[PDB]
Amino acid sequence: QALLRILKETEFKKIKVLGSGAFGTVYKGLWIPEGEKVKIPVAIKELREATSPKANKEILDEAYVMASVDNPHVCRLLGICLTSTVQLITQLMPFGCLLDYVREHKDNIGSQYLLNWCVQIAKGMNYLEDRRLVHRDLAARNVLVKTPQHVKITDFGLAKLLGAEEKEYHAEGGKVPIKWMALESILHRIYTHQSDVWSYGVTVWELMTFGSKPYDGIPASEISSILEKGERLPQPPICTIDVYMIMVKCWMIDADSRPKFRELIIEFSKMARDPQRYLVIQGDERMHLPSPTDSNFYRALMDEEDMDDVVDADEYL
Ligand SMILES: CS(=O)(=O)CCNC(=O)C1=Cc2c(ncnc2Nc2ccc(Oc3cccc(C(F)(F)F)c3)c(Cl)c2)NCC1
Repeated sequence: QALLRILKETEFKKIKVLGSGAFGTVYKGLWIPEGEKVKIPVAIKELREATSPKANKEILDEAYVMASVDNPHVCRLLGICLTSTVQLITQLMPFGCLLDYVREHKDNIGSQYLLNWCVQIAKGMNYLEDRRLVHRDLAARNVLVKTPQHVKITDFGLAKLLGAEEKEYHAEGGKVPIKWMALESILHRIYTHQSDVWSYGVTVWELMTFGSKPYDGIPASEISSILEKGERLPQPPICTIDVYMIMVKCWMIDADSRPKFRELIIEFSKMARDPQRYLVIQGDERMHLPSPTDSNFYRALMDEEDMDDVVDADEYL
């Protein structure tokens, strides 16, 4: 009945690889709670190791905060398994990430959906700020689709868990998502809720460009000098200046001057009330989102025979 379940290796199975990232590698899997008689679809993240790793109790302590979160727009940790590696277990979101979703469905996404996503992301980030948990890796890749009209943030607090605020991580070959990072994070490893704001601006940009790569082609080693010269991501073609100004504010050098998440919830909520005033999308009025389960991503994950007879984590808990 633990908030953070300590799962035995025998309790869960990695079924297929999803992909790798800076902080680790994710798998589709099944969780079979020990005494019970159900199979629950889970994502399983196995982390990158360190030469001088943290003690288990310290890892458990940070993971507890990740399991403690209770908000509609934030994913929560269901379990953890410590061995020679750290493995994190969470409810599988089979519609996939919002980044893949905008890239796939560009021609059917209207202004209402895009603005509603921005609100939802800002609400989840405001909830993390209430929990005093800096995300440190907000990006469109770390926003997951529950339904086309409901998205959730994941992967918060991992950069802290892995020691990316200290020099040792970086000296030992560790990498961080530079093209999403506030300038003060790049230069001095400062991470606050206001550095998350910057990464929020980048996320919104990714959304409004239907999943373009920020500073595409520009080497990561050149990013700090580019930012220092005042250069920023360009206005997305669909955005009025009112919307781009918000993104621009999120990337001010003075972190204290950037909008707050509580402010962004209000501003994007006002825009979502009159979406066609703020985003200019051809055919906006006549745009229909495909049935969520008819998406390629969902079928690709769930139709496998290994996924025999399963119960959604929401229905089980
Ligand atoms: C570009 S790619 O190909 O590399 C993308 C690779 N990933 C994918 O395709 C997908 C992954 C995917 C998913 N459902 C559910 N979680 C997922 N990932 C994921 C992400 C992070 C995780 O660790 C946490 C770390 C800290 C907090 C939390 C917590 F939970 F508290 F928020 C979780 C864990 Cl365990 C899983 N569904 C499919 C989409």
